[PDB]
Amino acid sequence: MDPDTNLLKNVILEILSIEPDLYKQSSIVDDPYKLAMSAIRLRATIHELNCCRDLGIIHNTKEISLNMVIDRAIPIHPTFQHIVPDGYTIDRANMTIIVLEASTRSMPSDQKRKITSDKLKYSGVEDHLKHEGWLFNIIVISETKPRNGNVPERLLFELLKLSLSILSYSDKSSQWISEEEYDELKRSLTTYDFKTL
Amino acid sequence: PMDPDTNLLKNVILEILSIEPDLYKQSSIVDDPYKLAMSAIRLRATIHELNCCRDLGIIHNTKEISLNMVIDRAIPIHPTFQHIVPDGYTIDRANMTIIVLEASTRSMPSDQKRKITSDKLKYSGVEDHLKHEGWLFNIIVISETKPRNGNVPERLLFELLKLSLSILSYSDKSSQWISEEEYDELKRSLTTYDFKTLTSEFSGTK
Amino acid sequence: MDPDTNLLKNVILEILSIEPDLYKQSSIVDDPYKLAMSAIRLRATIHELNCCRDLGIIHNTKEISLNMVIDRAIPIHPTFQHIVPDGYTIDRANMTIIVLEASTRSMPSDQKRKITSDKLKYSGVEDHLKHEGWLFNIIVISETKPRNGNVPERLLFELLKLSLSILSYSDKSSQWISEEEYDELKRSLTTYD
Amino acid sequence: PMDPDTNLLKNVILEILSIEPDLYKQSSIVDDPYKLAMSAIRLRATIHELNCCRDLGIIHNTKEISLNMVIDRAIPIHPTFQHIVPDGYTIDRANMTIIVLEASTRSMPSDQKRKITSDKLKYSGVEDHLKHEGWLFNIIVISETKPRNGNVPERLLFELLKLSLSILSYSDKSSQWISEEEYDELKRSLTTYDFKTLTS
Repeated sequence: MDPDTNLLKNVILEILSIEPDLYKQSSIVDDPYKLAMSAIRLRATIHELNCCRDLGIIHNTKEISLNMVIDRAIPIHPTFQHIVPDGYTIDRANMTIIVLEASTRSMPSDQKRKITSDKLKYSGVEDHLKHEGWLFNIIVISETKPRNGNVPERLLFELLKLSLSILSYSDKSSQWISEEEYDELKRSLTTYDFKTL
Repeated sequence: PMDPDTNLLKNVILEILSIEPDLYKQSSIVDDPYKLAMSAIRLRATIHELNCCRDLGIIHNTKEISLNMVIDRAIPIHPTFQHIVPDGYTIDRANMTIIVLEASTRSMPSDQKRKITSDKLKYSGVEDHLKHEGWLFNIIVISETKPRNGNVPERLLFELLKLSLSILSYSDKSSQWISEEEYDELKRSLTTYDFKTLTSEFSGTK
Repeated sequence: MDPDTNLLKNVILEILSIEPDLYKQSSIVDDPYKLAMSAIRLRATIHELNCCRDLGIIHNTKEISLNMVIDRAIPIHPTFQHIVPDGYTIDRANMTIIVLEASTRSMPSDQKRKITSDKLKYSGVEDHLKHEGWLFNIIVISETKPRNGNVPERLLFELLKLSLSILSYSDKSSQWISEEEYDELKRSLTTYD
Repeated sequence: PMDPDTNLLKNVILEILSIEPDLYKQSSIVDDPYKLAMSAIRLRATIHELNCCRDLGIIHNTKEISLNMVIDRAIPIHPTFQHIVPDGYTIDRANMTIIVLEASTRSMPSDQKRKITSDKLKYSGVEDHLKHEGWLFNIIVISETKPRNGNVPERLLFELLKLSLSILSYSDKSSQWISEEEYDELKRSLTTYDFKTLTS
């Protein structure tokens, strides 16, 4: 297992030199399992960050809630359901609030189910902001691969490959990762579109 | 200048994770003061979640499976629900019952009420669907003034809060790491501890 | 010194996440020498715990003596030599007592000498218990490496490697560890495969 | 609930280690009441050993070398002995004499006699073997009602005992940390504590 964590550590460190904002969530620990899980979260966080850049919105790394987003646009409003969006912006000029939900899923049928589950969180919110005089655009993205942006795809591939390598090697991985998440990542690796890499 | 507080907070976190090692997989110990402060704040919340789960006899959801995945483990065929990640859950197939837990700390009772309302509102419609299938779906929502400490000494929960706030209060550059609301909530939480705890020297383990 | 001790602290936490009962003897202090000595004791304790698991007996972390063990089985008995076994069990239904002495030594010749010294502690005890119709089974284990059980060997190696690195760093170590134990640990590390 | 006891016991141990810094290597200060209570109880026994060794002019065996190792240092060749770790030792090479010390505390004289017997019995055969190799072997065995406190005020030793027992008496979670037999021995020492030496 020794070569895999050492390379994964260097992969993570190289990604941070390209996108230093990811330092807030990264880890370079020696524990191979903890390092693998942080690489998996980093993969998802890279996708979010690049979706936020492409949309010109704030990456919600401080994890403020939908209620707190709306607070910065309309101080008085009913208490909505608890939601933490991946990204948001408040356009005071245009009286518009944008929220983003971004994910990766290897198969199109899972992307559609993920998109649905994410959209369902927001029931009723647009109606309330409709009445209270604001535009509320919910953007929901679920794509086959994480958007790499400035990060070479080679590095995102190695996040996936090395983490699964670490996690497949042993029994005790099941304390760290659900069968669902492991299966989704393994499918993304086995069906990886290598044409781009 | 932040080094003494940062070195002490590392020792607090190390001691807590020695006492309750189930938390190790959800935590982290780094030398960066702001990153360490945020890990301490997350650990405070995770300790609360853990002990609420223990007190209720349910699973602490550290793998962060969603509501849809919980229901998959009870009823293979079901419509897609909203995306929710509960703090804890259990599936009692004997009693055809699912329990989900939402746990939080909020220092002021009016904030506790709004938090409880926001958390329970995530689950709109779910109970009806499960009762339609003959199942019980019990949503337990707890919001308390202080974190439940369980086996962790309360002084260490306190030090997570005081040392992280001391680090974050040195320069408002920490605003990039923590929101105004969370920072203010933690400041309010600090004022609910007694004067002796707030002012006494703490030296950690030796 | 801080790279080694920072790593050693996280090695200790990882081990505790797998075997939480080792918290009774663990340390995560900042003093590198105290931390290294604690990691050396943890190494031996892991071996004890896993030997106890393999034998199905109680790891004696409360350090009850042989006289105390026999008091629990046979209330009236002559005073025996003071011994604290690494593990024990009392099977009252079958009138059987088991005690364990577990250790590591790098050289097979030193394993045999260690086994002999641990066995010799118990002279006369089995004869007294057998005279009352009890069995008294003394299990003595001295192996090249700690039994790691559920703990990855990686972590047991790091306990040894990082502790010795800290301790070889200065003759400050002389206040913390005897030449005999340091030499034996250095043997275990230099011959570690 | 255990917080006042824990806070005070932490400071008691800190004060003791200020007085006898050598104890720092052997002791621990933590914030967990149970682990701190066991540290305090172990420290109480270690203070007794330290002062017995000092009072007799012998080495406190803090690195826990075995009897075989002690004899290895004095005599090149010898049979493997039983494993023993004395509380203290001294090798007087010029007078070809080895001294070992076993020190303990027990509340009752009858238990002191039994403990003395159990410690002496560890050493069966050793004196005779060493006589054959030209060496004198003296075994000193001490079991007293209170720990010898030396530089440490007895009030601090009393607090080690009282506060650790207060913590451990609270609940059954203590059964993970201490045997019933050791708890009873310590509680006996507290209930029959002779306060006349605390007055003086």
